[PDB]
Amino acid sequence: GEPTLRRAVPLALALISVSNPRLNILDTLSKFSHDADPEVSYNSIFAMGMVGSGTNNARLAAMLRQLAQYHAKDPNNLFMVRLAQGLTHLGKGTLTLCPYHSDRQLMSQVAVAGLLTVLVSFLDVRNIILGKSHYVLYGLVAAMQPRMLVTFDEELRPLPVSVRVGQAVDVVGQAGKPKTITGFQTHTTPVLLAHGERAELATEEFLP
Amino acid sequence: KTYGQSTYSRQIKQVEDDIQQLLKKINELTGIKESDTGLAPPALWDLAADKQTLQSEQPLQVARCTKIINADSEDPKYIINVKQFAKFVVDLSDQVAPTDIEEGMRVGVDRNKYQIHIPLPPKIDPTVTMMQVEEKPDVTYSDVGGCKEQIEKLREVVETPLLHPERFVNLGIEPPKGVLLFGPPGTGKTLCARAVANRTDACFIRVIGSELVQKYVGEGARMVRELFEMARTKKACLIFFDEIDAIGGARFDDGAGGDNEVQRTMLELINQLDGFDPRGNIKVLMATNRPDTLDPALMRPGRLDRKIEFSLPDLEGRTHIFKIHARSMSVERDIRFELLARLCPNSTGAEIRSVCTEAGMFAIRARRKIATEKDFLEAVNKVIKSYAKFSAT
Amino acid sequence: NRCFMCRKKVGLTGFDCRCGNLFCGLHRYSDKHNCPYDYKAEAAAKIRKENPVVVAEKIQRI
Ligand SMILES: Nc1ncnc2c1ncn2[C@@H]1O[C@H](COP(=O)(O)OP(=O)(O)OP(=O)(O)O)[C@@H](O)[C@H]1O
Ligand SMILES: [Mg+2]
Repeated sequence: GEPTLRRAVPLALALISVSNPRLNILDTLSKFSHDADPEVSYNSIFAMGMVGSGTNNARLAAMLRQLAQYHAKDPNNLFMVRLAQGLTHLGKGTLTLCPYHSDRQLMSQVAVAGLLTVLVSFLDVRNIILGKSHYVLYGLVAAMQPRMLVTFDEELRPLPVSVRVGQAVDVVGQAGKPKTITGFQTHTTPVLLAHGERAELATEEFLP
Repeated sequence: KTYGQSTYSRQIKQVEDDIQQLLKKINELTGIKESDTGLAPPALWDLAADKQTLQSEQPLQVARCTKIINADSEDPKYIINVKQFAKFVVDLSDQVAPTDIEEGMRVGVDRNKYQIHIPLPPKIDPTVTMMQVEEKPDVTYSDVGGCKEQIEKLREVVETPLLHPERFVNLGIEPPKGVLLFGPPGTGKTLCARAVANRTDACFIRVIGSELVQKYVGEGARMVRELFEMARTKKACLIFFDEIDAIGGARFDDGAGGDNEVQRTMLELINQLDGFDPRGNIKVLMATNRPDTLDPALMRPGRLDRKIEFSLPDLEGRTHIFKIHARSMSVERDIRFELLARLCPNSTGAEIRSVCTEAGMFAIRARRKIATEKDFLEAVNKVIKSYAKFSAT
Repeated sequence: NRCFMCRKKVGLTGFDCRCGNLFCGLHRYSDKHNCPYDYKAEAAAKIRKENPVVVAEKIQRI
């Protein structure tokens, strides 16, 4: 979720255009709540629930509006079916996610046949975050430093991997979509050095 | 004329360019209504121009803003002025709770019946809104190598009590909220400021020392009021001053007709700094080049507690700054910098960066990819002689 | 009006120590009357109330 589509979609969503089988734009209501779990979009979903209380009848949408309202804020984390891992490669995410969106054409496939898929259609979400130590005892809390996704491909040799160096954590935190955090102090990230949320932390004093 | 630097040189260039222009020609071909004196493009407000603007029309009235004075007993019975219109005894609408309507508050009230509708955020003027940085530059502590004692002393003050308010309780002490930096220019104070602001984790507030002197009396103080107000509001916020010499350096009175207004303002910074109900959770970082001509009232501890200075690197600070300003650049694998710093007995980190960037200018003018190591040799030579027979030196 | 560490009558030049007792100018100091109060604990408690536990922006909401 970003402001571009996050605003452009409700430009066709708040205006439902209910002359159609309006539960298509209401279907899009649901999976427009598909963004990075929690966000300031509760203003949007909440307001569209207020205007959607009477209008956009609850006879067919009362499950839908709060359905999308609650999807972001389910355990407050754990959305990974993006067919992306590490930085950009692939990984299932389609057998389980896709049949929902194919199952969402318009109507009474939300009535009888739909309730089997629509609830537990996609469940291939692999947690969320990477703040973890896993030094064999698993006691470490090594100093991390959350930032923005690494935007760098080739500029020079002394080139900064991320920009949002402000935040600094040590333990279980927030992965987020554009994040490629590294850390510092060289407490020794020798295991993989390519991220992945269960690093082993082979410890060593490499001239700190 | 020219040559093909990389194989299909124009073959990617014009191919990119003509489709870039075709992006425009698509837009003007389809028809785009541009330059309608401050509106939005119709592609996105056509499906927003509907009654889901009347939802902003009728549900939300004009909501004229006003200011609260006081309340009464057993009931709101609020006394309010508008701004210059008139003062009324009005009451809140039923949409509000009679708790967060405390006095001195900017509140939105109906235009028709004059009933309070909304509590508002208080007023804050742009002149100080703009000095709040609202952003953290990327300045890592490692970039300020060569001042290990200083960065440690500052670390003990602006960092350790905040991120670890545990030791000071387990021993029962209070941190020295007042830090002053000084020393020769071009040395690592600004850098320290930006780096501390990097990991500030706090409402860091810049202050430019000359911004306070003004044309009218007391208005600069009125700034200071809003400063310590936004400070006390924003819990755990930092303040930086810079070249505070303009404020209150002396109390020149032999012929008492010189500078007085910024003396009064300096007094306001005195009171609102310490005295009568201290501030709480605030930290003050200053820095000047001539910390010698200042009013001793600021020199009193409690306000200006620590006096950290940045010196001139003897031989090795210049080496490490060669490692700082020479690292973020392209050079051959044949580096060596002790030979360099042994050649510059007296030079600052700023001059170090001047030699590092001046190193690139040779290959830059000599049509080269990178600053070769030997080219960096030539750079230090021209800066050894340049700094040897320098204009001012 | 009198002190407790030496019974020397004073009047208006007496003192009101935290321990509820009046002293003369010689005995006003807590080390001249063995004050039985935990100044250190009221320590660890005032600094804890005035010290704002800063929070690095992390693990906020949902
Ligand atoms: N030890 C150092 N390491 C890296 N860079 C340095 C060092 N010393 C000086 N510099 C460079 O020289 C410049 C001058 O440093 P700085 O701005 O901290 O001095 P200043 O005291 O703020 O200047 P002035 O006294 O003129 O206000 C900086 O921009 C910095 O990049
Ligand atoms: Mg400076």
